[PDB]
Amino acid sequence: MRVVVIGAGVIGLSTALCIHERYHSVLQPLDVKVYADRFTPFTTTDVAAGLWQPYTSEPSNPQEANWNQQTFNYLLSHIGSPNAANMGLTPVSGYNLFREAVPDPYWKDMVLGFRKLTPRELDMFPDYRYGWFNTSLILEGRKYLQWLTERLTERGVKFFLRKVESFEEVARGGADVIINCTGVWAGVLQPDPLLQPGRGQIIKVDAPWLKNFIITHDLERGIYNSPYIIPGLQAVTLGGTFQVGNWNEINNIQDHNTIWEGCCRLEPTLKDAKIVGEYTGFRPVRPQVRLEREQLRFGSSNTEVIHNYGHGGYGLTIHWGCALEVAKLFGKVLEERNLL
Amino acid sequence: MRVVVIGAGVIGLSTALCIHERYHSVLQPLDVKVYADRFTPFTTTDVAAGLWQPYTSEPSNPQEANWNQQTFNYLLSHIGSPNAANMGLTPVSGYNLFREAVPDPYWKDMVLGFRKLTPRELDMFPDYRYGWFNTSLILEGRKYLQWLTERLTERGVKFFLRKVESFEEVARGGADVIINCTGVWAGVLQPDPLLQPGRGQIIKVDAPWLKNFIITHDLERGIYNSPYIIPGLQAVTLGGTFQVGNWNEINNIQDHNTIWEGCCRLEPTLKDAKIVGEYTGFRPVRPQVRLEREQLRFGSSNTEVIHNYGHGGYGLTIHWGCALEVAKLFGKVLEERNLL
Ligand SMILES: Cc1cc2nc3c(=O)[nH]c(=O)nc-3n(C[C@@H](O)[C@H](O)[C@@H](O)COP(=O)(O)OP(=O)(O)OC[C@H]3O[C@@H](n4cnc5c(N)ncnc54)[C@H](O)[C@@H]3O)c2cc1C
Ligand SMILES: Cc1cc2nc3c(=O)[nH]c(=O)nc-3n(C[C@@H](O)[C@H](O)[C@@H](O)COP(=O)(O)OP(=O)(O)OC[C@H]3O[C@@H](n4cnc5c(N)ncnc54)[C@H](O)[C@@H]3O)c2cc1C
Ligand SMILES: Nc1ccccc1C(=O)O
Ligand SMILES: Nc1ccccc1C(=O)O
Repeated sequence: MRVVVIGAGVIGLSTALCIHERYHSVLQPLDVKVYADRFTPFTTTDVAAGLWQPYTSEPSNPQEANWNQQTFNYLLSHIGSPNAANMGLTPVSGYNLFREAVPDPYWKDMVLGFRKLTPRELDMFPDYRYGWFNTSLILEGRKYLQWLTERLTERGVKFFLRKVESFEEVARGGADVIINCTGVWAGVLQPDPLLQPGRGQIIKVDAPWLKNFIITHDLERGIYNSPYIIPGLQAVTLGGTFQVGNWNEINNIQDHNTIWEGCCRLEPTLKDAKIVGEYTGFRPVRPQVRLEREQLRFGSSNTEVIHNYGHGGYGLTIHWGCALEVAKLFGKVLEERNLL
Repeated sequence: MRVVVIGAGVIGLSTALCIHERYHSVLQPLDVKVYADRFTPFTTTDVAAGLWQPYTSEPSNPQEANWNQQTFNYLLSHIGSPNAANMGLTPVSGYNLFREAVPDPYWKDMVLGFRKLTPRELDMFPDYRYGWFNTSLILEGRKYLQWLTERLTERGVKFFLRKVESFEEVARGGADVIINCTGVWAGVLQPDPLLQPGRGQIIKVDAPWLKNFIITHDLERGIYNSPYIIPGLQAVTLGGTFQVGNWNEINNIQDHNTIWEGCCRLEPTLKDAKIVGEYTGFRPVRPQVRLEREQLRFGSSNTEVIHNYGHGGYGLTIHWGCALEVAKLFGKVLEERNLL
């Protein structure tokens, strides 16, 4: 079987791994190749704050809730083991701050020990009068991608640096099944007017004393268009922009001041922090995650394509649920071919 | 008035500043000198793990409960301000794990968001079936000491490296009021059978990925004779020895092994951690905190002596409530001798 994954971000590699584990023993040659024009440090995943937290609003597709759940559990199960940190995994507690009372998120029972903030805790955040506290996990994009790559590589997965112009060429290449995990750039392979970029900029700072994550929410400006501080494995992410439709790939000084200025007010001690880097990435926004099979004929070429992209700003959070769903779909592909 | 404070640890310096802040505006010449033979990096306070957490056991002297409270509130008020991290302060959340069910601590309502761990949270710690989770504060001893010193220095307080062989010499030295904050060595200046050292050894390792504190409790071996992981500002403290009656100042190999092994079992990721330093210190173990006024005549001298020592393993945790008490006792002196 020749499977070609197009994409080397969290979604692409998780899907590749999940498949190899799942069918390597039943399928004779399970040729798995990864095609991508951007690898590790250059993918959107590397710009991710690295926190597990779905949107505060219910998913359009309920199945996405299950996928989020499955991902937390999968990751939680790696906590009590060495190498957990090596794969970019670590527990972290934090605050979700609001200027007004809001309803509980559907994911309240998924995270560890969720509760509302007491007035004495809210005294530490004088600009907010409502909030939640909870424990969750940090899944550092880059570290995780390096890990996956290590696991994929030793699994016999070959990686190829190349921009696919069309599924057709991959199909002509001999790919029996193509897993499309191209993120925000999916519309290029196939027009998808529902897929649009959610430009986000972040500042990575060196402020080790910061132990808890702090996410402020502005219901007026929309999700993530508010300052947040997310401590990672060894640097803190300062952020605050979510601009849908914007394709500007360059760091905007406009945003730099909003983020920095917004974060230092939240955390005055940030004044002593040292800036390590400024990044911009496009969250693959879509009303629903596109995860489905699609047949392509080409006359005696009938290639199978399984899509899995458009995970907006919850790609690290839902990654395993989607990967498992793709493996399940890949299973049907084999059953159609009587491959078991 | 000439006040001589003996001791440069958290207790000494805290008392010095509190007295100075309070009376420097009303006392005519307020001469405050701090005598000490061991300064900052070499005091027990620098070896301290840096967590604010009283004993799980009820307080002997009911008043210590209140001092612990006063201190937490004093520290908490620095949270929302810059320099909080410069004085060694930073919020931290963590677990207190038990092998058996235990009543809540008297301080359950002093810390932020106290609650018991859930079975699913306990699945992260297979060796224990009970525990609490709560948010407390980190007060890096060394940093706090440097901070206090700077404040005291710009306040006009003078520091002298000297070993006070007795109170008398100091009294004869022209000391109207002597604040005795000699910690575990107070027995030398005045025999105290109730004061015994609770030697403790710790290992400071570099493991930035650890954001939460984990403290294990084994009732059979007594307080702090069980593995604990306390993340500091920019290093983690591993520990677990509370040896009363032990006067050994050098690092024990067996103790190194008790800490390292036990901590790696609790937290497996500790394997990638680079050991930064190994230290031993003596908690001033005493059934009660000695904090009282004592009159030493010496024939015509009649020097006031206020003791403030025997804070066991909660010196950082109680420091402020005590300094405020000393400052109160000091006020009385002023009124008696009619200086105010
Ligand atoms: C500021 C910011 C913060 C965020 N923080 C979080 C967070 O803390 N939590 C969370 O869950 N989510 C977060 N995200 C969301 C985000 O990380 C996404 O969900 C993203 O990681 C989804 O992964 P992906 O594999 O779909 O995309 P990507 O990482 O972008 O990978 C896409 C891959 O496809 C390849 N590719 C594309 N087109 C082609 C082509 N034509 N030919 C060959 N190769 C191609 C690319 O090279 C790349 O390898 C954040 C995003 C941003 C930008
Ligand atoms: C491993 C360990 C972990 C601990 N962790 C915590 C923790 O996380 N939380 C917490 O609340 N506390 C902790 N402690 C408790 C501990 O730090 C004490 O409570 C301590 O700081 C009390 O402070 P002190 O000022 O009395 O003594 P010290 O800080 O030791 O200072 C005593 C001072 O007296 C001086 N002195 C003594 N005799 C003379 C003399 N005759 N002449 C001149 N000067 C003299 C000494 O030189 C020194 O300057 C821990 C202790 C240890 C060892
Ligand atoms: N997905 C996230 C989770 C937490 C904080 C920020 C983000 C973000 O989209 O930038
Ligand atoms: N007082 C403490 C608080 C937390 C961890 C250790 C200690 C200790 O005394 O060693």
